[PDB]
Amino acid sequence: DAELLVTVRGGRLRGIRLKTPGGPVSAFLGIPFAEPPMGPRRFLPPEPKQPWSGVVDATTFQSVCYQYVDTLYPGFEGTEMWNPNRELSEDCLYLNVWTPYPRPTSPTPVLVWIYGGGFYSGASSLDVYDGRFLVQAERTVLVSMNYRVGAFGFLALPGSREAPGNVGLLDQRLALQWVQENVAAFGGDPTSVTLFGESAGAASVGMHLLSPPSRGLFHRAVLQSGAPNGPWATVGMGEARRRATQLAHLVGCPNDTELVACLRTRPAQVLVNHEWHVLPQESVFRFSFVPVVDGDFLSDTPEALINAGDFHGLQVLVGVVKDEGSYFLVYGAPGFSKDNESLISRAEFLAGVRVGVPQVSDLAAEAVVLHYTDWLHPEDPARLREALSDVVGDHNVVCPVAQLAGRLAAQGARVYAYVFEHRASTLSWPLWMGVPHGYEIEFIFGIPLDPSRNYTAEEKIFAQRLMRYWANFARTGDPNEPRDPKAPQWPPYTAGAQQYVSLDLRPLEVRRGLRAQACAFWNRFLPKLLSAT
Amino acid sequence: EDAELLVTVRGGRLRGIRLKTPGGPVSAFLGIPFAEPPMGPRRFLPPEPKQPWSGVVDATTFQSVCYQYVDTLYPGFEGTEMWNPNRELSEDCLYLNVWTPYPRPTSPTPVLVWIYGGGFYSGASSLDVYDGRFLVQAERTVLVSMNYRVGAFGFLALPGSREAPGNVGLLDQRLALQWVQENVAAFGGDPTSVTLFGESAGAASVGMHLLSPPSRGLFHRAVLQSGAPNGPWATVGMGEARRRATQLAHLVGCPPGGTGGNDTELVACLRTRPAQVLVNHEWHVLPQESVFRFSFVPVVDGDFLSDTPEALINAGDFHGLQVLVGVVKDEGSYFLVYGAPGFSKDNESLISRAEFLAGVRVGVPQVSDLAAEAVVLHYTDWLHPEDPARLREALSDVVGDHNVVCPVAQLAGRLAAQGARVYAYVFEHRASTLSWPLWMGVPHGYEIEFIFGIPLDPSRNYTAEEKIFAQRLMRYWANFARTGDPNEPRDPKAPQWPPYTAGAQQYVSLDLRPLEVRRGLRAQACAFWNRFLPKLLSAT
Ligand SMILES: O=C(/C=C/C=C/c1ccc2c(c1)OCO2)NCCCCCC[PH](c1ccccc1)(c1ccccc1)c1ccccc1
Ligand SMILES: *[C@@H]1O[C@H](CO[C@@H]2O[C@@H](C)[C@@H](O)[C@@H](O)[C@@H]2O)[C@@H](O[C@@H]2O[C@H](CO)[C@@H](O)[C@H](O)[C@H]2NC(C)=O)[C@H](O)[C@H]1NC(C)=O
Ligand SMILES: *[C@@H]1O[C@H](CO[C@@H]2O[C@@H](C)[C@@H](O)[C@@H](O)[C@@H]2O)[C@@H](O[C@@H]2O[C@H](CO)[C@@H](O)[C@H](O)[C@H]2NC(C)=O)[C@H](O)[C@H]1NC(C)=O
Ligand SMILES: *[C@@H]1O[C@H](CO)[C@@H](O)[C@H](O[C@@H]2O[C@H](CO)[C@@H](O)[C@H](O)[C@H]2NC(C)=O)[C@H]1NC(C)=O
Ligand SMILES: *[C@@H]1O[C@H](CO)[C@@H](O)[C@H](O)[C@H]1NC(C)=O
Ligand SMILES: [Br-]
Ligand SMILES: [Br-]
Ligand SMILES: [Cl-]
Ligand SMILES: [Cl-]
Ligand SMILES: [Cl-]
Ligand SMILES: [Cl-]
Ligand SMILES: [Cl-]
Ligand SMILES: [Cl-]
Ligand SMILES: [Cl-]
Ligand SMILES: [Cl-]
Ligand SMILES: [Cl-]
Ligand SMILES: [Cl-]
Ligand SMILES: [Cl-]
Ligand SMILES: [Cl-]
Ligand SMILES: [Cl-]
Ligand SMILES: [Cl-]
Ligand SMILES: [Cl-]
Ligand SMILES: [Cl-]
Ligand SMILES: [Cl-]
Ligand SMILES: [Cl-]
Ligand SMILES: [Cl-]
Ligand SMILES: [Cl-]
Ligand SMILES: [Cl-]
Ligand SMILES: [Cl-]
Ligand SMILES: [Cl-]
Repeated sequence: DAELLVTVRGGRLRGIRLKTPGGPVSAFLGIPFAEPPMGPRRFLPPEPKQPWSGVVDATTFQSVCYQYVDTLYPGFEGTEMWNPNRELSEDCLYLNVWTPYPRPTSPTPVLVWIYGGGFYSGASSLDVYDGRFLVQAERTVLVSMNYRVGAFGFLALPGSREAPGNVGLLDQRLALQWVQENVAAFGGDPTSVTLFGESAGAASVGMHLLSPPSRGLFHRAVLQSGAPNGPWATVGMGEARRRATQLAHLVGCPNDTELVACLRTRPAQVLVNHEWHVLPQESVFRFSFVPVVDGDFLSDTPEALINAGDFHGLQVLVGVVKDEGSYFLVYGAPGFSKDNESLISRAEFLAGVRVGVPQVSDLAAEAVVLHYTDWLHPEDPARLREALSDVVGDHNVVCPVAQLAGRLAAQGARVYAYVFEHRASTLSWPLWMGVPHGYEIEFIFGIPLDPSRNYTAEEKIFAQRLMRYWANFARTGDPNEPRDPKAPQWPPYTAGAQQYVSLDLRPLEVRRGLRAQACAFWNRFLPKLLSAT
Repeated sequence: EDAELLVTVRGGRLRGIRLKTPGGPVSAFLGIPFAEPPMGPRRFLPPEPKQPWSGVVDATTFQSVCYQYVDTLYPGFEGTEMWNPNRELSEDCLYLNVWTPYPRPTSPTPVLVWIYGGGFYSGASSLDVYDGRFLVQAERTVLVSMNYRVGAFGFLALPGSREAPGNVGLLDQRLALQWVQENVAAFGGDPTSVTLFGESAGAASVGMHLLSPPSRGLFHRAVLQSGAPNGPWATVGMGEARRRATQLAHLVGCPPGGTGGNDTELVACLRTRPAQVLVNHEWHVLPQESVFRFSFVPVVDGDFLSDTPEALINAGDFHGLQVLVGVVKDEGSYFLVYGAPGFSKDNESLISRAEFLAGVRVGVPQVSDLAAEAVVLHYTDWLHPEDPARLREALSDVVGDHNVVCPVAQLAGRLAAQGARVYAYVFEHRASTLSWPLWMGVPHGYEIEFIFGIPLDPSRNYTAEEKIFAQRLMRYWANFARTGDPNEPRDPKAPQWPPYTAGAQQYVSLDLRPLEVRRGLRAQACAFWNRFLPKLLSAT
């Protein structure tokens, strides 16, 4: 029919009709938004895709940007769900739009999704990011895009013109510039676009909020289990150059301008293979090529930009899962596996602190064990397991997002905070991991509504409730419904009251304090300790 | 009216008094000279044994109180007047007292020795709440208490000097212990089973006695109530002791130095100044403005204390030792009204955060800025950082934990880990007669009333449940003195009081409710004070 042919500023498109229980929606998958960043364009800021003859086959997802794939638990759904589900390519700068089947007559608010995965992995084509349920249930249009990861997106020789850094973030900004120009052609309202992303995606949303040349491209922001001020999300210029030159040394690449020309000669698969070998210490929740504080894009460290900014006119929805740290322990913590119950020794715990909190002093590590061991049960392996799970999750996600939330609200933002604490009935991961990092996404996207997946019916109502909260936020800057006071109110997070809500099968329960007592240590005391020792 | 009231000790004849309790009478010998008066040239000098006397000594009334500051904070208030000296002040104060049961026991009976508290600057055995008669009547033990020099009179030191060597208040105590070694037999007491018990500075001194070998031959069991020798307030270094002493001499105008030595001339000038002028400038030698700090305390001099108590604790001779230790529930509250901004017994002391942050700087005086921030981290409720009610209770914890709770918790674990049999309690019943306000809970010093059986005095308006409580407590203590074990020799149903161990850390709760066995003596808080905080101070 004619609903599946739309033409944007660069050429004609041919979409696909997707089927949901609630009805059909129309999808345009794999839209080129940049000239392929190959050869001399590798490590370079993206260039806008020039117009094309003919019609683009936009019926299936395009390729995945080159990334390391996870072989810890081969064939296991818990890890394979996040692995690439299409061919790897450096020709990967494509985006996707979902829109309702009766194409909207009125301008509709748009959600744009930025996938996570520690700036080294991820793809928009993942099944857990399927847009159809969100646009069919709540009648918004949804855009997602691929951005370069690993060294291809975030290797930097700071100061150089040929490896400037943050081109994966510039990939994102370019796609946002694309929706301003082209989301109108699909029923989307350029004047109400909401960014939402999880993990490294959430941090990417944060950095767009701190980068003036992009803050004009969106109006609301959702940060799921991530913040740009996290200890893992940025590196200094000196460390970025230190990591880039050692990668070149590892692939036999003997100044800056010759260093980068050499790297463009290596096949992309050769760079990927040496990615994790450049890290300065053996560590958990650390990644080799992430955004760099260079003055371009990030005028200052994200913590500074957060501290002295004005956020009036901004609504932000942020939150964490209940067990942020558990997922990461099985990726390098001594004594941890998905297959046993991971009851660690005190010696394994004490060693786990040094790898969970890498590159801090001996005194700092003692401070961590002082705050996290139970001195009536210093040896109980279950308590040490839960303890190290907290250490990693708090230091890396909750305390970074709690710090961002307190300062945004205190400086003019309207902030709503959640803790997602429902364990999916479908969870392949063991039960000691609780609600792991990344396992709200399924519900936010309404995946329980897929008949092929056997989620319970109470779970399907949960996702419909959740995707309404999100849509509601995107439309209004408020998850609650305006003509519905009887429904339990989601109060704004504020620096003093620190109110958040709980997302599980029970109605909205309002709790106060986002692990306040622990994040006082990470956000307040610990920097003072490091600065004076 | 009998012959039980005429006893002869190694130095002469004594004349006692019959004392009255409801349950019966006891015979008491008060004001027994155990040392030659430390006057004139004897000021600041180690005590000398009382020379023997012709005739009979009148041992019928309490002797004098050692010269000390009197508390002028709340005149006429029972809460503060309770501890104030209730006899004439004099430097002639080295006298002791003995209580013994009527018909003095046929058998050798164990003896309890009491050492009073008051931060080494105050206190006397003459206080009403230290009246021995009730428990010596109730439990058939003999009880001894003694006066020791306090303030500069007991603990001024120029380390190395012959004329002010320090710890002479402790040497006063040691002299009294060897006195019972020679003479408690004359009263029915067994020199070979004597138990020391004391509160705060008393508790610290009994603790210090078991770390000084020449005192371990003088007792066999030890009770430490709300005090420990390793407390941050209980000892000073030689350098700080000389610094605090010389500054007192300058404050009362002692320049001269014509011949001899600088040290010996400095003290001779101090010997000439009246006692009350020294008392008046006592609190001015403190290095910073503080609560729970006292200027003249024992010094680590190499003699009495060969090393710091925390050192001496670690490598001690403690196997075969029974020790009973505990704290009240609100240790810090009493001390806040003596310098913490925003606090009064008459106010509800709802403090601001700005006042709290200033209060940690005075409760925890001797430390760096980074250390002080660490204290605010663990004790602030970051969900209600401004709530004045929580800030009030919070600062109470900082002072209570830092000064008594964590020091006795540290001493109890290390005694247990080296072979001692340690029993631990938490006293958490609030006397109905409480003079102090309600926010102070059970303050520092208000278990003493019950331990001594003051609820049984008809003059006082204690409740009926309180008098049975005191009888139970007086039994716990007596049992320990007799056996090294407070609970019943083989009670079938009364809940057993387990020994405190370094791993299980079991203690009991002392209130009208039966023995509650709890685990962990503020374990999570004292990890900061006993373990993390010293590393931080040594590393900044
Ligand atoms: O803690 C981490 C990071 C983990 C998370 C990834 C993730 C997953 C799903 C997500 C997501 C993020 O956000 C949204 O959803 N740690 C690194 C582990 C990542 C995978 C393999 C790397 P590691 C290695 C190298 C250097 C330092 C530390 C770790 C490895 C180590 C121990 C056990 C298993 C794997 C490796 C690299 C190259 C060859 C062999 C092994
Ligand atoms: C929990 O399991 C981990 C890993 O156990 C096994 O790893 C494979 C070798 C295989 O046997 C799987 O069935 C298990 O998952 C234990 O930690 C490992 O211990 C082995 C020694 O047996 C050592 O060689 C590895 O390096 C260890 N791995 C790590 C990451 O430390 C751990 O001890 C188990 N917990 C227990 C037993 O309480
Ligand atoms: C709580 O009380 C203290 C002092 O207790 C007394 O309370 C009053 C009835 C008044 O008569 C005071 O003079 C008493 O000492 C208060 O602390 C002092 O407050 C005054 C008033 O401005 C001030 O000048 C002093 O510096 C304060 N003392 C300090 C800071 O050490 C305190 O303010 C009272 N809190 C209240 C009433 O909320
Ligand atoms: C880096 O290394 C050498 C000199 O240190 C030099 O090759 C690079 O720039 C060169 O500039 C020359 C000017 O025309 C010319 O030889 C060529 O453009 C280029 N060389 C190349 C690409 O191999 C140096 N680059 C810097 C200093 O930025
Ligand atoms: C549940 O769904 C899985 C795939 O997600 C499928 O393999 C399985 O057969 C389903 N359950 C049943 C009982 O059929
Ligand atoms: Br244990
Ligand atoms: Br012994
Ligand atoms: Cl054409
Ligand atoms: Cl499996
Ligand atoms: Cl419409
Ligand atoms: Cl740009
Ligand atoms: Cl930062
Ligand atoms: Cl600031
Ligand atoms: Cl170090
Ligand atoms: Cl247990
Ligand atoms: Cl507002
Ligand atoms: Cl399981
Ligand atoms: Cl709550
Ligand atoms: Cl005489
Ligand atoms: Cl005679
Ligand atoms: Cl008898
Ligand atoms: Cl005292
Ligand atoms: Cl000296
Ligand atoms: Cl000094
Ligand atoms: Cl307590
Ligand atoms: Cl508050
Ligand atoms: Cl409240
Ligand atoms: Cl509470
Ligand atoms: Cl009152
Ligand atoms: Cl505690």
